[PDB]
Amino acid sequence: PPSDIAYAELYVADDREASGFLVDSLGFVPLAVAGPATGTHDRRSTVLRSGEVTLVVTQALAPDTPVARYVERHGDSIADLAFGCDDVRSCFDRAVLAGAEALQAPTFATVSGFGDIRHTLVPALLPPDRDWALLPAATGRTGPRPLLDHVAVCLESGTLRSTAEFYEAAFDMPYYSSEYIEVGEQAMDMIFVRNAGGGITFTLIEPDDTRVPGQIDQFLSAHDGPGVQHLAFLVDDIVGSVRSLGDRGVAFLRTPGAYYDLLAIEDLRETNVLADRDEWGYLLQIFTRSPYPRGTLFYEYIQRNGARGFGSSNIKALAEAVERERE
Ligand SMILES: O=C(O)[C@H](O)c1ccccc1
Ligand SMILES: [Co+2]
Repeated sequence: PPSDIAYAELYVADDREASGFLVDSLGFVPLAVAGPATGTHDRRSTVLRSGEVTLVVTQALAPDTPVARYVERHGDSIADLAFGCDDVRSCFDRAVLAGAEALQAPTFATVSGFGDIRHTLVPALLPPDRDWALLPAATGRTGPRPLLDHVAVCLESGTLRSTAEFYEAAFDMPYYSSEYIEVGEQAMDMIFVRNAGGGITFTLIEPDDTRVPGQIDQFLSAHDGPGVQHLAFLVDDIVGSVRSLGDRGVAFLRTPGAYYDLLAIEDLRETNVLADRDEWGYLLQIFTRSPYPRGTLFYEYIQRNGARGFGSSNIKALAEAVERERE
């Protein structure tokens, strides 16, 4: 089965705006591009990289193409979470066996997943379905950080268990941990799934329909269905990163000073970074505001100092920061 996430592909209405924020604010570097001059007539795509995180930003160049249809439905959104496989044929078979729809058969392959996401399957390197014109930066060595810590996915009520069962069977990503999180009168249920290697961690999040609609329901109506709510990037110095990023225009969600009174500490306070711990050490986390029109996808920065999993105290204070922002 898949060892790692190869890349995430963002479908967008305006790649100037979307890639501009990822490059000029977050610091991603363009590596390669595809478009009419490389034989890809219906869209322009750009591969961006930072450390080991690869994002592909893709914009339709004609109305009523699949990309254009996707973006009209969902807004700017992740449409593809690509898996790197030691043996693609084997990954594809195991996935179809588990009930994954065959969206394109091994010509590299594409299977379905939660909501209308795609999972392109690729050798564990740029996407294999299009031909790429390289930038000079593509020919140079990349840092080991940042790396993609986990992907958070919003699911419709009553689909959490069967989504998790699918990911266990299709991709060998079994249960890792679960949390039930309450904010005000709303709540959400989540399961973290993770493969044996630890290369792939998803947060599967469903809203609790026995409580009052909240931020997960809002995500689902804005995005118009299940989708990726956030990508989290693992960094060595989240305080430093949040300082430089803040300088390049990045808006992070704020936490009240109250939280810091309870809880180095002056550094976290200043940066609105959240701290929690597991049996093996601490983790620091922060969310950015969504930079997209519908207020859906956003980014997370995480630093692990020994922590292997996730802390229920950070999850709650993150979800509180999103609600303060939502209002
Ligand atoms: O970062 C995490 O622990 C996790 O993906 C998460 C999901 C939903 C709200 C807050 C946090
Ligand atoms: Co997260």
